[PDB]
Amino acid sequence: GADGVGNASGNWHCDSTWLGDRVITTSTRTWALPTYNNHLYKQISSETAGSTNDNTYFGYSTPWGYFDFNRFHCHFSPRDWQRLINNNWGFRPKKLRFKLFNIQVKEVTTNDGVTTIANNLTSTIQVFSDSEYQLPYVLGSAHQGCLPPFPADVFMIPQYGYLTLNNGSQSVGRSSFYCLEYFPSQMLRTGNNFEFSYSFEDVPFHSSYAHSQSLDRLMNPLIDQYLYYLARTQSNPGGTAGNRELQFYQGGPSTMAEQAKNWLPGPCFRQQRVSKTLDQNNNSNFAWTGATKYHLNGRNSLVNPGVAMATHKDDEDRFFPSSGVLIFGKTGATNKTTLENVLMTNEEEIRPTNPVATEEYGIVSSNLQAANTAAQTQVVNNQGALPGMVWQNRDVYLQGPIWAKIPHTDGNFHPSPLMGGFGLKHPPPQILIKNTPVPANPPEVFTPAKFASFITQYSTGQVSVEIEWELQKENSKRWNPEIQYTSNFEKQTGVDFAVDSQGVYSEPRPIGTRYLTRNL
Amino acid sequence: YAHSQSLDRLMNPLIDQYLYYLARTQSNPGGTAGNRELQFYQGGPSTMAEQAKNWLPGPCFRQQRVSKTLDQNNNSNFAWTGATKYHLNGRNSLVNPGVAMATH
Amino acid sequence: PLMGGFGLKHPPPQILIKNTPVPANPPEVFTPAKFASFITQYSTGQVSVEIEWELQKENSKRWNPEIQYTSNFEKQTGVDFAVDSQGVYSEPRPIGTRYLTRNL
Repeated sequence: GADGVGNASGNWHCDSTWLGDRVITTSTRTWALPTYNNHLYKQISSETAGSTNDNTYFGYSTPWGYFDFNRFHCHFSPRDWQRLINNNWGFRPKKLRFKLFNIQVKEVTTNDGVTTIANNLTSTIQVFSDSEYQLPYVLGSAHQGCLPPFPADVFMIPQYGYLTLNNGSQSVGRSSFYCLEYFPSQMLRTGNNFEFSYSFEDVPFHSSYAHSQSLDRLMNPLIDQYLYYLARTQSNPGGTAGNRELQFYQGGPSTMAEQAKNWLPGPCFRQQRVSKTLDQNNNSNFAWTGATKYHLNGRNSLVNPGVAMATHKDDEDRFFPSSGVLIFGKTGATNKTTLENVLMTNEEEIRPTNPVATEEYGIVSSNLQAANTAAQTQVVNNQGALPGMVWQNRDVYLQGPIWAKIPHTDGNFHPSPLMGGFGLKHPPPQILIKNTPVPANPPEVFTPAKFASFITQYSTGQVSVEIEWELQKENSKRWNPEIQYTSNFEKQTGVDFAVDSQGVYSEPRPIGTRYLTRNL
Repeated sequence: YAHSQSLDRLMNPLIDQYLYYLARTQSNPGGTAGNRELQFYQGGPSTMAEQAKNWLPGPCFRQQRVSKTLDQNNNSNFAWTGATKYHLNGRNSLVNPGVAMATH
Repeated sequence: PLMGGFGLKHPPPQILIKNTPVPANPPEVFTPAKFASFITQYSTGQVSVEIEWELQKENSKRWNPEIQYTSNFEKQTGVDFAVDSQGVYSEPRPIGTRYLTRNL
């Protein structure tokens, strides 16, 4: 930064600019940063609370905080989100610009029950972004602490901490320890400000479209194929006795199912089906026991949300995959709630290309039939990738994560975040912030020991983030109208996506991007 | 290089997710009778296993486990019989070493 | 405007002003909830506004005198459009613009 105490270090700019094929969404917020761990790096482990072999962990908690803006509703208003999803077949991020400014560091003293807060003008904060991706990257794990959806809210910066390898609650030899004061970081007083600019690597557009066709129906309904299939292994029964014969027909309008096809549905990893009407569910706890989960190094980790698959079948609304959806809270919901409080997203738009998450991929022959032996088949619950598969990624939601970091590995298959958004090798850097320690008066005779005695203080200020988004226009020749995301129209006690009488902003429903349709 | 983290642990241990998962399909038993209910929690420091994740472990093609202490192995010859092997044109070819997977 | 004055398609813009929130000390362990706890504060200052007005002169050939807006002339306990003993400014009457006359 440049000037001194009585000069503001940056303006409030929160806006959205729709120009041509791009949109630039700027958002500004006010934040508050406490002092974490009394300026201490501490190791954390599951030893303190026994938990279970699956939940064991080992790691470190740091005094540093961090800035999270990895949810769309940070950058989008409900109206701006509506322009996007109604008018466009896809979008991707292009550029990023981050700013801290108008920094204030308060000192707080407690005497005789009365708490006093005063400006400390000479105290600093430390801020650095990790550009080289050297620290553990905890973004993209869909935690709390992101900038709020509503510009008028004030949010508290979350604490930074990370996990590493472990054996039980202990640490193995490969466990890493990172000191974050071992990086260069800019130190800022009230006149100083912080900024950096970032540029997204090239990624495919998100698909904001739903298919208007299905794989199995891509044919011409009027015309008959020139390819035979095997219709019958017996002669047409007259009610007397079946006689062995091989009969071949041509796929045609009459029978589409038997007709030949070039393509196959996407892969599935199956999951249990749960009903929203309680009396239709089994009486037992199958949530963890009957769960679909993957086994890694003796740990069973639930598969959530998992491979993208349609949530329910054509006519069945009430069923949902046990682990196979994203679930959001309604406003004023605790960390433990019932079905009425949650907001539950479903992918019904991927039914054309994708299996239903709660049902089989297909069925496959298990044996070699003969004259005495009868044909047997087995059900395919899980299927990996086969040549000729097509699928869709999970949808992105106004409340959902924007990106996640692709791990650094020898290989990956079609990397995309299974929660949603844009897989990135070099995602937006983590921004880390801390209150610099201010010692309380030292003893006046030299002792080597650690101080532990500090002035309790916190800092506040504003942060603005600006992302440039690229749009993919809708080319469709469809005659009839599209589906659109609309407002309620009929009267109601309060406006959706607006504050109530008490001042509490709320988002009544999740909103996905897939409305406009295109051919498959 | 060896990784210093695991896929399942990539999260932030200090902070709680905004995503619910389905914790229980019955009401918390008092020792009387279970009652049907759906209960959703948030993945957090307490339960990492149930917490939502972006990624999955690599593919596997499974294989039999043999112990270096002879008395812990079964008494039989399972080396070829209990082997993991692929079938190509009527030939059974042992899968060696196979898809990369942690040994133990 | 049926109350009076100048109808404007693009009137003078609304100027909007607010005190930026200053949070009170946060709890030191992370909670997502809205703060609601702020430092009570207010701001003061000066504002100046300058308008340029255009005038239309009186061309009349009328022989006799016009009506004019005049002061009281006779003595009274206090001056009109001036403060009283207690310091309270007051406007004793409304004053319109229509005095000078012209032909119809």
